[PDB]
Amino acid sequence: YEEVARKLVIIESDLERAEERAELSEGKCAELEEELKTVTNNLKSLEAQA
Amino acid sequence: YEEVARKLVIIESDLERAEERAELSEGKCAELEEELKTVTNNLKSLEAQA
Amino acid sequence: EDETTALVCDNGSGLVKAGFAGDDAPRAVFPSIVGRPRHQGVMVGMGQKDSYVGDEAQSKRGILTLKYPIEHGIITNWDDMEKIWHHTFYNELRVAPEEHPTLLTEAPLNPKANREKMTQIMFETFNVPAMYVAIQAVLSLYASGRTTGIVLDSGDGVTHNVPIYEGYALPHAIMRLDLAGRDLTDYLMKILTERGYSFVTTAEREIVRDIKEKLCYVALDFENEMATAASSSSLEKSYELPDGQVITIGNERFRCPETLFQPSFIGMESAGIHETTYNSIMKCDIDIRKDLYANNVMSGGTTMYPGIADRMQKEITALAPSTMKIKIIAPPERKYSVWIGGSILASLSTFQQMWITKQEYDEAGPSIVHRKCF
Amino acid sequence: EDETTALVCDNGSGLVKAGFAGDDAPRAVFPSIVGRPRHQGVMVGMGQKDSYVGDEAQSKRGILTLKYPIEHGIITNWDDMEKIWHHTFYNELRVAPEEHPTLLTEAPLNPKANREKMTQIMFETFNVPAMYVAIQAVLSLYASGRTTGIVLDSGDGVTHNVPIYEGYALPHAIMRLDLAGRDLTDYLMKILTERGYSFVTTAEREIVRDIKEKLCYVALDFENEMATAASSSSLEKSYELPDGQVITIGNERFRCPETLFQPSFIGMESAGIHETTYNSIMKCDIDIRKDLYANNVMSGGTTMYPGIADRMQKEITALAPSTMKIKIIAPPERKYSVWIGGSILASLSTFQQMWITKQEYDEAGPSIVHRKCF
Amino acid sequence: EDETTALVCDNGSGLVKAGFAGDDAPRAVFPSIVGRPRHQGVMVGMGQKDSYVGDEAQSKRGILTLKYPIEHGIITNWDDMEKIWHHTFYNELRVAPEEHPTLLTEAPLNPKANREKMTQIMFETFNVPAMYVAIQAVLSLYASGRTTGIVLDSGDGVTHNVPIYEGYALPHAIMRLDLAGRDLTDYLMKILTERGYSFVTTAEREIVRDIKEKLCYVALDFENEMATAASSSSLEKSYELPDGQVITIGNERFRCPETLFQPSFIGMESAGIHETTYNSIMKCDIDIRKDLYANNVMSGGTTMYPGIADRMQKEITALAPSTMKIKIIAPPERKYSVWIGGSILASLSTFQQMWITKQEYDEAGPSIVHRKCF
Repeated sequence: YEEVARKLVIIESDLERAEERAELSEGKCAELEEELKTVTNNLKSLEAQA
Repeated sequence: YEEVARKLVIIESDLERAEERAELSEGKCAELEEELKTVTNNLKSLEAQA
Repeated sequence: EDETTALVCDNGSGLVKAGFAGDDAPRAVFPSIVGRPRHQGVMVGMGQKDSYVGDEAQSKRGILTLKYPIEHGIITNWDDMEKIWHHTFYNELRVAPEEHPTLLTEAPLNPKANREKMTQIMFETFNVPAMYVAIQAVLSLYASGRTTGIVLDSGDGVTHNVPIYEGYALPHAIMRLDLAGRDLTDYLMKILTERGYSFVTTAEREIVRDIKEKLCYVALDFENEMATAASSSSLEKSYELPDGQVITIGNERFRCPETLFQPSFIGMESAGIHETTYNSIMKCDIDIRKDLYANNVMSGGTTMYPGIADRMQKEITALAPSTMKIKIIAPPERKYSVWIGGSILASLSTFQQMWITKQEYDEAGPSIVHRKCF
Repeated sequence: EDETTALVCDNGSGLVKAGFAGDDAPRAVFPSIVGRPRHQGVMVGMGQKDSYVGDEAQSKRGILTLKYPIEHGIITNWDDMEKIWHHTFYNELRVAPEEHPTLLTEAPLNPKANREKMTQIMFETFNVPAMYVAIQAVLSLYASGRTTGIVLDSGDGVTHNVPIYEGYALPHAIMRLDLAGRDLTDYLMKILTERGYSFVTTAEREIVRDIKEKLCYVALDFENEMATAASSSSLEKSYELPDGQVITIGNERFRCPETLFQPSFIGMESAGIHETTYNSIMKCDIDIRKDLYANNVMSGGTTMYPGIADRMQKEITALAPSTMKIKIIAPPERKYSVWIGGSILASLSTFQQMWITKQEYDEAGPSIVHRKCF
Repeated sequence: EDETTALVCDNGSGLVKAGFAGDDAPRAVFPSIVGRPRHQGVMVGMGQKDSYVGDEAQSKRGILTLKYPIEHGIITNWDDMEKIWHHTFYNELRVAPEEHPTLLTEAPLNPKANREKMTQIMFETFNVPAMYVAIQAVLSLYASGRTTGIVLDSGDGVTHNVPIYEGYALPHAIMRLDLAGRDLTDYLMKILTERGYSFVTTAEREIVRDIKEKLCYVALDFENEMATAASSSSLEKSYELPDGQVITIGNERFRCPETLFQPSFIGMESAGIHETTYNSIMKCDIDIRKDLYANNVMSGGTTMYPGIADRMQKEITALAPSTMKIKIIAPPERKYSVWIGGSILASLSTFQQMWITKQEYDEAGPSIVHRKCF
């Protein structure tokens, strides 16, 4: 139980960090998506301007 | 042991998913870095053109 | 020793940030709360301890009624503030204030009585060689390393806005807006009730403060995010209470910081924080406005929410001339920017002559605060 | 017939008040209780009857365990509420709900799910042409015939406070306080135990509810009346139980309603009802406060105690500026004020277009409650 | 001598536990019974002795009718209680109460008259320098050496529940539940009758008390153990009566303690002991609940049954959030925990100023119990 539950905790601690990486990377994905949309909206405003 | 072994499989599967979400959110953030650099370079091209 | 170090304390409401001047980060940061045993205790060999101060009160929360001694940048209760400063110096920093000059921060457009009574306590409670009271927004500007900007200061106490140009300062263009972290907390516990979660007491009022410190975010468009709240997926988050109860918060999450941009939700007419920034910039001279638009500095604890900077950028750019580019500079670490600005100020060599001395106070009295300092 | 009449039901906790709109008093008023045979019956040709509803449960009390289906303005159990409404319409009023539009009252700051599920049952249980859900405090204000006031609503469910000015309403200034008739009953059976009388079960919990409905009163000063409890003469009252046991209650009598003004007795930090009224009035704009002080309206069943109005007047006058005169208008008949306010509303000609129609629900779903109505 | 020692007596119903303060175990523990010769004696040179007290009454049981003088934590008969205390001091401990301060335990939510009359007897019957009356549950908490917990106190008198946090105490969250060892005994002699064994009188009522003190246990699941009662093997136990009659008890054995978790068997609505613990913890503030779940303390004589701790753990864990871990700390020696808590309290140096003095009683009367002590 401790070997498997400790694997559950290790895998879960890696999971929390992988999930944290999913949240940090999703944070960046959303930030880059906001920047992408800001830059793409600027691109479209600048296509219209160009 | 069986509760934590099946939940170890859920937590390994949720590590694979947390990691998959790390990879998917990182992969998508990196795709967005490329999309962002593409629209930033297109914006810089259109801004330079404008 | 040379220079004697110096001490710096930020007391906006909610948090004491304190440490040595000449360091990049404060040693001690803790909640500005005085929590009193409301329930009569029945054992022998307890405490007794009339009241608990600091994060001691956070640990022993359920017994206590908690009183914030500062509301809206105003000290409500002076003995409670003295107890908080007694806790900073003796419990954390372990300093004799007689051995250090002490910098205090204080908020703009604030009653004279707070500055004058604050100095009266610093000289006649903790005997101290010298002190200074300084404006919160200018300290954050120093911390950001810029000579020019419009500083949007919002703590848990009140929101303030000070435009600065090349140093200087514009007294008429300084704006103070009664919104805060605390008013967002009172709005938030009100908007949880429609979901069935009822938080009625001071102890779990700080639990919704903790929720709002991480779960809450600002919409890059409010209506668009409220529309996508129909298909609830990512907008819900599970939160764990210390009870072991689970809370699940959807659209309710992002419409709490939305109150900064829509004070009609709180029921106040007073304009949103982006229009207050326009109100400050419009009161400034025509010439300087170009860099004030491009050098907006966010400071304080209630500018920490994810996406505030982007929302302010979109709204100020939408209202302003698109003739000029509106850069907002909002650092991470912006929470501690006032304390860092106080660290840099007391480390400045010239500033060591602009201290209010104990001697100058003893001759000329407590009223000299306004006469010497801004 | 013209206008079709209309139906009005008040369900705060504790009592269904129901009748026709267009009349000065409800036809049917009964306790909102679902009482279940806990003891297995052994005869032949009983009932069986799975459960008893209304004052039928009051008559057959000792067998039954009684469950209030509404707690704190929240319906705990939906089938039990449906059974109560089934009892109102068929047992008392003898109406087909298909032939009448139905007004329901509901409490402020209440979970969305209660309003939305309440409408879902009204359309998809008792087929009905139209309905409305309305706030309790505004209905009492209408019943009192005043356009302005701060309505202190306290039922057996929860206490609520809604300031109103010239119609309108202030959402930020609405306060809800978790105290009730029911919490005073739980306090009361706890304070009888020190005298030796122990009421442990739901059946005699309604016996202390009946005691408190007449014997209890509010002190015009608590300490003065508690001091004169040393010489017991008029403060004791003999009460007869249905058992034939006699109960003799002294100072214990008036310190039960004292809990409204001292929630430290119940162990809650949440301020007394006079400070909650100050908390509501202080959140209002400066200009209107003058008439809100002078136009306080008491409503609900747990404002019925003798001397509440005088105690609230003395405390609010003591806290407030004595610059302005604090009139409290607390009518006798204040118990039924919400139902009378619902009678007058459904009798209003203009209101007959603001009904939630069955058709509009069938197209746009149960979520439209909040969209159309307050 | 220094400190004078002190005396400690626990009188919940059923047992006097008494001895010196400053010792780990009481010297004298005996049944709280006054047994009277019901049958007129015909010899010469008997006794006569109007009544027998203590384990003398246990030895001479068959002649006597036995009267417990305490029922439900309430003294029914005062002369009988005085006789029991007269027996403790003179028959066992051999002390003059004039030479010792005396601690009494007493139960929560108990009539004022018991505390006030108990003090009146201690001063005006056994002349004594000082005394104290203390709550049973807090003493067991002290004995367990913990500062925090929810104490489940169940004696032969009544069941009580007191949550404590860091010392302190929560008056609203204190629960008292009318179940006991004695009510389990009355249930038990009722459930023996279906097997043909009929115990009709007080003397053999204490024989089923002795049966229940060892044979009875609590099921880790009731239905599972009642199902395996079809194949009777280990669930039957032979018991020897003092008559020489043999009793053989099967499923009847474990369903007697099951009544604590199912008071529908006794016919009372009042919730089982695990739901009463939830009722106490739910009335507490949100913040502290985490350690109250993990620091449940069992005390008293009717928590002695094998498997109670495991059953409470499974039920409280099943009802509660599984987010937090529910540790129950139930020591062996838990029977004497109240007396040990009284030993430690009177040995505390600070506590030696919180005694009710004889002098303070002589000036201010018997009513001062509630004024000074909890």
